[PDB]
This record gives sequence, structure tokens and C-alpha cells, in this order.
Amino acid sequence: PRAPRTYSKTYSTPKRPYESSRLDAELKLAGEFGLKNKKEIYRISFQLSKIRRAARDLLTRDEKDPKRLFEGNALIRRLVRVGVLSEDKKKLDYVLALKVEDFLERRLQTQVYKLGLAKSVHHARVLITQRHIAVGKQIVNIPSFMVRLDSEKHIDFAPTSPFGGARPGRVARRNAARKAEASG
Amino acid sequence: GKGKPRGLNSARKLRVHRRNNRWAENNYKKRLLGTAFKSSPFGGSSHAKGIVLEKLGIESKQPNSAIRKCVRVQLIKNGKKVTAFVPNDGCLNFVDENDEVLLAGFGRKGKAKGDIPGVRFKVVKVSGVSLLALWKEKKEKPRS
Amino acid sequence: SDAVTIRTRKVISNPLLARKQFVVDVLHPNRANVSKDELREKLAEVYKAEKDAVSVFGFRTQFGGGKSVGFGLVYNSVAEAKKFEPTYRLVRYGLAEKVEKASRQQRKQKKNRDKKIFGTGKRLAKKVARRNAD
Amino acid sequence: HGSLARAGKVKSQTPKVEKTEKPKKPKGRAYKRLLYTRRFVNVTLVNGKRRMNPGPS
RNA sequence: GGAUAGUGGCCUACCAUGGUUUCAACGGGUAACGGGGAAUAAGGGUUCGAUUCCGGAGAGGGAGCCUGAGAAACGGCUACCACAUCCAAGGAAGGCAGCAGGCGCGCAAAUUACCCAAUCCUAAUUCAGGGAGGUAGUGACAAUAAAUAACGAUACAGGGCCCAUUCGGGUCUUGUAAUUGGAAUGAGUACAAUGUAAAUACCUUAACGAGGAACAAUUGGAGGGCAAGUCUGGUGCCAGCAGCC
Repeated sequence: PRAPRTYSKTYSTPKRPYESSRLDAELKLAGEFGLKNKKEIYRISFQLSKIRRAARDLLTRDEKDPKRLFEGNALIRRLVRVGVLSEDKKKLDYVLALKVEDFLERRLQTQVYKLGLAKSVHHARVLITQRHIAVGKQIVNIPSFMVRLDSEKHIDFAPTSPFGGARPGRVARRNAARKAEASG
Repeated sequence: GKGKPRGLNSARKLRVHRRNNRWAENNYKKRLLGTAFKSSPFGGSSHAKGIVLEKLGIESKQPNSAIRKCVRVQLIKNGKKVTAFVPNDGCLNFVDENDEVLLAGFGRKGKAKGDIPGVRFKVVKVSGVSLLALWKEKKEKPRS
Repeated sequence: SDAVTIRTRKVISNPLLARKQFVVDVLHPNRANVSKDELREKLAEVYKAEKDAVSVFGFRTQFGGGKSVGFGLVYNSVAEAKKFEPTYRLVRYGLAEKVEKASRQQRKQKKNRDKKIFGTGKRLAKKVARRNAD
Repeated sequence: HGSLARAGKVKSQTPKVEKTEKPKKPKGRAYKRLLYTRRFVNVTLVNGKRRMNPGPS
């Protein structure tokens, strides 16, 4: 048989389900960021767990250890690239202090909300899913994009969408027929 | 010196002592004796199908007073005769007699669920149709 | 034919098969996708090697349209592509019309039947015919 | 004895009260937004209990 | 010494009781193929591993063997045991723990489809074959964001502000509104190009779909554990609920 296709989970359910403090915070988090599920928070906290686990093991090693000198720098560059932690640090500090709010702040759902083209996190999410967004030259519809800090100046509306010319939209096209039908 | 040996060459004593004392654990003993395989009526499986032999009126255990509706069921794979609860209200009229039922445990790992004496199992399907479907009128048992 | 801007990338000289190996990427704004009868002759005029010595495939449309990338290749001659190009591509492009053939189930069953027969089989028909009377 | 009767009693004496027609609630992030603006943006009464489904008194 | 390809009690011709054993021999059990690994984790652990790779074994049960470099081969043979098929009854033919499929078994598991296009193997290394393999069909266990509506006006309830008839209005909105409108796109319907020679399944179209059952979301629960009703009718130790109380 063909070699198995590996797969891995991305989220982790909390140990205690009915926690009033945790339930309130997560639903509070979803409102402020327009997420559809708690799994959208579970994955970010699962992603954060792999990161805190990585830095914790690295930081147990001594200074000038080649493992953390290479792996710590690589983790810094990846996290700085995605903008979760501040770029004016060179001390491997923020990684263990990274909070959940930092990761979903960098998502495209909120990235296009604060860039002024969306006017709401829910409007952005609908805008994201309906393909009226291009990150580089390419149309995306992923609410969780993790903009790499070279694309915030690269965001723009999709050329294959309304407000781009030669494309009014299906509902507009029906009203175009209504304009001629009204006289007739 | 805390009882147990501590010497660097006492690994065998610690190993053998642990082995002997794991037999006082109920779960380890039950697993390594294979009691579920050799004694339990499902033979170690989660579910079993059987034929209803008779409707039952098991009285409730104190301090509750009620008649739990159950069925004697002879399991197909074994021939062992067990008692299965018919859970919901009026579902006894769906599991009347001689039909083929699917049975599951009560969640107590072989004990009594509540004030029902001696009953280990419950009904989940009747003639291939889920008992919850008949109770919620979503499906009906084949008339012919 | 308007702003199709077809171009090739990673052109490598592969003379053992006597061809030019490359990937071809097209930008087709306001267009679904370019077809074979368009891309093949366009690749021919840009290269000026031959007309039917061009082959293209792959051609996944980029998510959300706009452009497409695939693989392409150009031969020194049409008489040289006949010796190398895969048969299914030749039949697809029109360089060959494959005659209808028996299905795999039927082909294998016929091989099972004639493996049951030893010899050519001409004499078997006569003996059966001669013994069919009684 | 006599247990071959009286089963399914209260389910047969319960008066049939049909479901009332209502519009569908938002579903998804829209429903998530509904709870968010039901719990945190209304600060009418968050003093001591923050009742969630309070009945008439 | 014989046999073996070869070592060897592997087997054949003798003494000595030689060999193993509480550091567990030898027996018994295994719902035991071993391992790479899996699940679960503070650290140590516990449980699992038929199964994508490696090794072993087997071809219904045993046994024996031919050919061949290599088999004690089973889509090779021979025999017995069990089963079992076609016979004008004298005979003949076996073997899906390959694929698809069927019956039984059970809680439990898919198509008697298309192909060698890819991967690679075999042959007379130079157009063949390949249920190996791939592709499609079934498949909501396992995994990956993924739609089930988004924006604006329009009567007051008041986390708050300018002025003092503090109910004389507010760029300022949080929402009951079955009051609308200028919105946006997807589920997807192939003789159109892109892959298998026959076709399918994200894009774009001489062309299409959305204003409420519309084109809604279900499954569980609301005493506590464990977030969520001393709200309303019905039953009345009954029916029933209740993992535990």
C-alpha cells in the first residue's frame, strides 16, 4: 500500500467543560473578534501550548546552547514574522508571555477590520468568505490567515469583485435588467 | 528505612513485590483473569442482540416505589438469559414480545443503574429501529 | 487573444528526448482558462520550432482565477514528437485516432478462453461439428 | 402482578400543547454575536446574580 | 560414521547420570505473531500495537514431494481427514487468509466499476502482461479554517456628555421592531479548456440561484456535582426520571 498520509489535530478541548470564568471569557473573545466556534479559540490556545512547550524546553537549556541558539532564533523569526510578539525585543522574553489575544489579533478577519475595508468583524468575516479580498495578488476566503507583516500594506479588494469595474454583482445585474424592464 | 528495599540491586524484589500487590486491584485482577470474557453475558463486547422472551415488572428498590419495565432477553451469540431495561415512557409497548433487540450496559460497569434490582442492561433498538425513534415518533416498527 | 501573456519558465535543454522542458504559466484576467487549441499554437509561434511539436498539460487554475500554471514542452520537429510523445496525449491532440478496443473484462475473459484451448483450434471446430450429429 | 398495564401512563394523559411558531435564531458567528450582545453589552442588572433565564415573580 | 550446501545429537554406534532450576527451571494461561510504533503525559509511568514499513508464518487440517538457483510452493503436484461441485453413474474436478462479489457469523466493515495514464515488477533487458498499483463508486468513526446572513435608515429604555423650565435637542446607537432598502456570495445543474482513450469532483459562464417552512441546526441538558427556570399546564411513590446523591 501507499505510504500513509500523516495528519494531526489542531485544537484541544479544556479539561473542565462548565467553567463560568472560562466560558464567559471565550464567548467574550468570540464577540470581540467575530469567531464562529469555541474551536476557533481552542486551536489558538493549542497553538500557543506548542509554543510555550517549545520555549520552556529551550529555556531549560543553558545560554549559548546550540539547540536554543538555532531553535530559539527560528521560533523568534516565525513569531515576529506573523506579528504575535513585539519586534523590538531580542531577549526571548515575550514568547512564554504570549497571550491568546495576540494570535487572533493577527487573523485576517480582524486584520481587514482595522484596515478600514470591513467596518465590522462580522462584516469582515462575511466579506472574507465572499472573496472580496486579495492578500497579495490572490483572492482569499480564510478568516484565520496569520498575516506575515509583509501583507498588511499588500491588502486590497479583489479585482474579481464589485467596486473593481466590469463586475457589479449578480443582484446588481438583476437590477440592470429591471432598469430596462421598468420603462417597458 | 520505609519498609521496601532501597538497594541499587533490589530491582527484582521491587518488581516482584509490585506484581503480587497489583492483584489486590479490582480492575487489574478482573482484566487479567478475563472475567468479562469468561463470565459476563456480553462476552466482553459493548452490545449484544437477543430475542425478547417475556415482559417484566421489576419492582423498585427502597426507598422508591415503582415498577421498572424490563424484558427477559436470551442473547443470540450465547444463549444466556439476561434482563434488559426498556428505558423511556411507554417504550414497553414497542418491545412487547419475541422481537430482536439491541442491548447495552447501564454505565455502571456491571452494577445496578439505580433502584432497579439485578438489571444490568437496557434496550436501545427494536427490530433494527432505534427505541428513541419510536418514542419520538420519528420512525415506526414494520407492521408487515 | 487579449492580454493572455503566456510565458514559459525553467526552460532546460533536454536533447536525449530531443525536446525543451519547461513549465508554462499564463495570466488570463477576465477569463476562465485557455484551451489546448489556443495554448498549443500560441506556444508554437513564440518558439518557432514546429506546429504540432508542442505539448501542454497540468494547468491548474489559481484559486480565484486570474492565472494558471502547468507544464509544457516543444520538440525539434513533428516527426520527432511522434517518436516520444505519449499516446494518450497524441490521441487527445488529434495526432492519432485510436480504434475501439475490447474492454479489460472482455479482453481478459477472451485470454482465459483461448488459454483453455491447446493448439491453433481449427481442428477442434471440425471434431465438434463431426460429433454434433449424435 | 398486574404489571402488563398502566405503562406509558403520563405520556398518554399529557395534553397536547403544540409548538409555537417563531423565526429562526441566527446560527454560527451570528448566534455567537447574539450571546455576546446579550451578556456583555447590556449592563442593566449585573449587581449580584446576573440572572440568565429568570422567571416571572 | 551417515546425512546435509554447510556447522551441529541433525541422525546412528558408549560411558557417566550429564544438562536446567527459587537469579523461577519445567509445567499452565494468553480474549499473544514480534518490532518500528499508538493513545495517554509535570516528572516517573499505565495501557495498546490484527492493520500502510521490517521480520515470521500460513493458503481448509495434517503429511509428502517434483521442477527449479531458489518452494517442503498450494491461483504446482500426491495422499488421507473434513467439506464440497459436475455426471445419460462408468468417472471427473477443488482450495478467494488476492480483487470485486455471495452466504453465514455477529455490535461490527464498501463496487461482482474503469484502466495500465502514474508507481513499480515480470519476459525472449527495445510496442506484452499486471484486481500489484492507480482511478472512480460506497463511506458523515479519524483529521483540515471552511456556509447556515452581512450593511444603512426609522417610534424610546438610558455604562455618559453641552447648556439650567436638570422630561427645552443633539456627529454621538447597545437592543425589543412579524417597518424596509442601495447591497453579497455560495450549495450547485459539463457537447465548453484543464485529468483516466471511454468520465467524473474548487474556477468562468450567448444562460441560472436568496427575503422567510425561506436555501432555519442539530445533538444533549437546565437540583448539585456541572452553566443554564421555586415559569406554566399534565401525572400524582403512578407513569417515569435519576452514572452518584
